[PDB]
Amino acid sequence: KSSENAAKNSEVAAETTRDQIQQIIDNAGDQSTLVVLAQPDGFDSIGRVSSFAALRNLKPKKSGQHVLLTSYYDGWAAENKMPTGGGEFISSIGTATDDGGYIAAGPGYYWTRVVNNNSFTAEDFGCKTTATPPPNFNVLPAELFDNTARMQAAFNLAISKSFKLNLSAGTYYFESSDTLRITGPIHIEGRPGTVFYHNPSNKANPKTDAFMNISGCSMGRISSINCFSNSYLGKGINFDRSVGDNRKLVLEHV
Amino acid sequence: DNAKSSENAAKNSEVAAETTRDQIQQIIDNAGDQSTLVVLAQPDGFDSIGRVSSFAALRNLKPKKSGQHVLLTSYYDGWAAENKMPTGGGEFISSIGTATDDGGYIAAGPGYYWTRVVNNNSFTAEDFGCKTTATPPPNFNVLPAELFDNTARMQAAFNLAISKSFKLNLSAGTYYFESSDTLRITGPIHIEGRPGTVFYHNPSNKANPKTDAFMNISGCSMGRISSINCFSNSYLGKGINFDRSVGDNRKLVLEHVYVDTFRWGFYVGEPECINQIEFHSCRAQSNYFQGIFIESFKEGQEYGHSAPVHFFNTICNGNGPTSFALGATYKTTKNEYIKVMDSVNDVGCQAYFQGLSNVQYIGGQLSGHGSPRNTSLATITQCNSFIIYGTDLEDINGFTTDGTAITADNIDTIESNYLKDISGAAIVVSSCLGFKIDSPHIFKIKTLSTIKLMNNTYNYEIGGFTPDEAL
Amino acid sequence: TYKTTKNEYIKVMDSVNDVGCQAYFQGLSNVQYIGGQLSGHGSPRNTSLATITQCNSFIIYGTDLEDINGFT
Amino acid sequence: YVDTFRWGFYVGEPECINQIEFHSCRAQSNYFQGIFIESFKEGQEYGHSAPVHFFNTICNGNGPTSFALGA
Repeated sequence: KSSENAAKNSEVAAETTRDQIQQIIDNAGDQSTLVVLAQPDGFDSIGRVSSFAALRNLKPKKSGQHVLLTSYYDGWAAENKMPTGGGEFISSIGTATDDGGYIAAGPGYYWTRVVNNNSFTAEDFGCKTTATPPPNFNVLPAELFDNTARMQAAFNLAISKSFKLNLSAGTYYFESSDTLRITGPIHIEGRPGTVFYHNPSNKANPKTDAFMNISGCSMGRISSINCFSNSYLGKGINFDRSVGDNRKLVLEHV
Repeated sequence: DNAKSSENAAKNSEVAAETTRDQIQQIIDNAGDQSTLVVLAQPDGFDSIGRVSSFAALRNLKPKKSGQHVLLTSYYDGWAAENKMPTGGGEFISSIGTATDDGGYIAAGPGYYWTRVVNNNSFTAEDFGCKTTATPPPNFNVLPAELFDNTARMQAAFNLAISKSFKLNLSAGTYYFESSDTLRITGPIHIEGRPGTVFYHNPSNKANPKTDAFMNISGCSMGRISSINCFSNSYLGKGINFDRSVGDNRKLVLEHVYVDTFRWGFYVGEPECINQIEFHSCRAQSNYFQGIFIESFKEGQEYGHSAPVHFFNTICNGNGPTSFALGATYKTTKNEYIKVMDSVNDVGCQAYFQGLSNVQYIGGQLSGHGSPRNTSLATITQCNSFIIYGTDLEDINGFTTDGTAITADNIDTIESNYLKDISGAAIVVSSCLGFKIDSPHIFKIKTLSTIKLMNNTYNYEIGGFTPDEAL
Repeated sequence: TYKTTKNEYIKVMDSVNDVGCQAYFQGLSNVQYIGGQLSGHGSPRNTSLATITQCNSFIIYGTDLEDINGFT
Repeated sequence: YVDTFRWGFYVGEPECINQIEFHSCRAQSNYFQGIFIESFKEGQEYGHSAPVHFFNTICNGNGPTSFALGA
C-alpha cells in the first residue's frame, strides 16, 4: 500500500531521469564523447603503440608529440605475462643514430624515451629473461635468446648518460663471440635472482676467453648479480686497463 | 516487511540515477561551446579522463574485453577530506578468466580480474592497503594515536616481494601491528625503508605475549633489509627471530635496523641458520633481557653452530632489567595485566653469544646507560675465535647471576663466593678458543674486573685497553 | 668433456695432474682480507687454500679456513 | 669526495659526530688538511665525540704546494 506508492513513484522518477539523460546526450551533439571519456574506464579510449618496431614505423606529424608504448615486444597477452619495456616517447624531426633503446629512428625523424629518476631497466633495450637452470654440469636454460648485443647497448647508454641500470630477476642468456665490456663508471643494481648465464660455444678460444671485461670504471657500483657458466671454461670477470684504472669500484653481492 | 525493505533499495536507485544525470550535466556545462578536441587541447585537458576511485571500486568494475588499461587514483577514497594526498594508485590491465585475489597486485571479480603495472621492479606497501600514522614517544605503555592492524596486508606484500622478486619500498611513519600471527619472511627479499619508518608491535592478541616473536626471518639468502625501526614499548616478546624453518639465511645483510623495548631484540635459538650473516650499523636498545641473544644449543643438547658471523659498527645500549621495569605491569587493550618481571632477582646483559664460531665484532659500542641490572656487557660461551676490534665499552652496573649487587664494600666476598659464576666483568669469556681483544677505550665499569676468563679459555690474547677502570 | 651447441667436444682438463687453490695473489701491496671464508667443500685438488707470492703487507683478519684436500 | 677547499671535512666542537661513518670517501688537494677534527682548543673544557669510523677512505695531496703558496 503505502510502500507500493513510493515504490511506483520511484519507477516513474527513474524513467523520467532516463529520458532526461537521453535528451541531454542527444542535445550534446559534438560533446557527447566527453561523457564517454569521463567514465571510470575512460583511459582505455586513448590509443597506444604496440611495440618498438611499430614505434620505428610511426611517422610524427610534428616535432614535440608525446606517445605511449605498451611494451617492447607485442604478444605478451597470448602468453601469461605482463607488458614490459614500455614508456613514453617524444618525437623529433631530423636524424639520429638508432639505439634499440633510448632512440627509435625512422626515415627523417626519431623518438626518444622519457627517463624517470635517472634510471632505466634492461627490458627497455629488448632483453629477455627465462627460467633459471640448475647448476648441473652441461645444462642449458630452456629458452635460448642471446642478449649480448642488447645488453651492450644498455651498458653504453648507462655509461654515456650516467643513468642507473636496473635488472630484473630471471636468467639472461649470453652466447656470442664478443665479450661484454664495461668501459666507464656505471651504477648497476640487480634483484635477488638476477642471473647472467654464459654459453662459451661461439668463443674463439672457449678455454680462456672472458665473459665480462671491466675497465676504466672509477667510482662505479655493481651489485646483486650471479654469473655462471656450467662449463669449467672461460674467465668470469676480467679486470683490465684497456681504458684506465678501476680506481674505486665497489662490488657488492656479486 | 519485504515491501518496506525494497522501498529503500528503490530510493537508492533513484538517487543513483539522479546523481548520474548530475555528472553528465556537469560535464556538458564545463565543456561549453568548445568541441571535444579543443577541451582535450586545453592545458588542463588531462582532467577529462575518467579514473577509478578506490581498490574496492576496481574490484567491482567489469571489463568489456581483456587488455584494457585503467587508472586508479588511490587505494582508499576520501583522502581529500583528510588533508593528505592520494596513495596506492596506479595503472591496471584487465584479463578474462579466474585468478586468486591478492588485495594488492590482483583485484579479482567474477570471471575477470585486474593486474597492477609495476615499474622498475619495485612497489610500495600502500599499494596493498597499509596505513601509517604519527609516531608515539618511547614511553612505557604508550600506543599510537590511531590503531589499524597492518599484519595481513603487510604479509601479502612480503609474499609478493618474495614471489615476484620486486623490491619493497616503505614510507615514513608508523605501521601499527596487533595480531595473533607473526610476520614471516620466507625467502630472499629487498626491503628499503626511510628515515622515520617505524614498525610498532602490540602484543595484546598474542597467545604467549612474553615469548611470541613479532617478526620471523628464514631462508632469506642474499637478501637486504634496511632502515627500519621496530619497537613495542612493552618489555615483551622477541623482536626479530631467525629460524631454519625454510632454510639458512646464507648471506643476508641488515643495515640501519633498530629494535627497541622488546624482551629480546635479536634472537637466534638453533644451529645453522645465520651462516655468514652481516649486521651493519644496527642497534638494539632498552630491551628487557638482551639486545642480541644467540644460542645455538642448550646444555645436554646435540652440539651445533653457525659460522661465520659478522658485526660492523653495531651498538647495543640499555638492555637489561631496570628498577622501573622490574616493578612495571603492562596493560593490554583487552584490559588484562601482565607482570613484566619473571622474578625479583632478574638480571640481563647487553649481548649474549653461545655456540658460534669465527665471530667478529668490529667497531660499534656496548654500553649500559640508564643503569640496568647486568651481569656483564658481553657474555661469550663455547665459541671458537671471537675477535673484538676497537669496540667502545662503558658504564656497566654490576650484579652476579644470583642478583647480588657488586659494590666496593663486598668486593672481596664476591671474589671468594662467585668464582665459578658466569658474571663479574665487563666481558665474560667461558670455554672460548682463540679469544682476542685489541686496545679500546673502556671507562666507568662498576664491576669486579674488566675481563674475566674461565672454563678452559686457553690461548687468549689481550691488548692494552684503558687500565684501572674496574673495582 | 663439454659438448657445445655445434656438437663439438672439448676436454675440460689440461693435464691429468691438474691442481688449483681457492685464491691466488701475486704482486700486490697493502691487501686486507677481512672476515669471509676460504674452504674446499666438495674435495677439489688443491695445493693450498690461499697462495700469496711477492706481496708487501698481506693481512688476514678472522677469516674462516677449512676443509682442504692436499696435493703438491 | 671533497677537493680544493681550505679544509675538506671540518669538525670544531664536541659531541657532534658520535658513531659517524665514512665509506670510500676522498679528500684531495685542499690547502691545509683533508680531514680536520678538533673537539676543543687549549684552555677549553674537555669534550669528545666517540666512536669514529673510517673505512677505505683516502686523503691525498693536501697541504700547501709552492704554486698554492704563490697563488
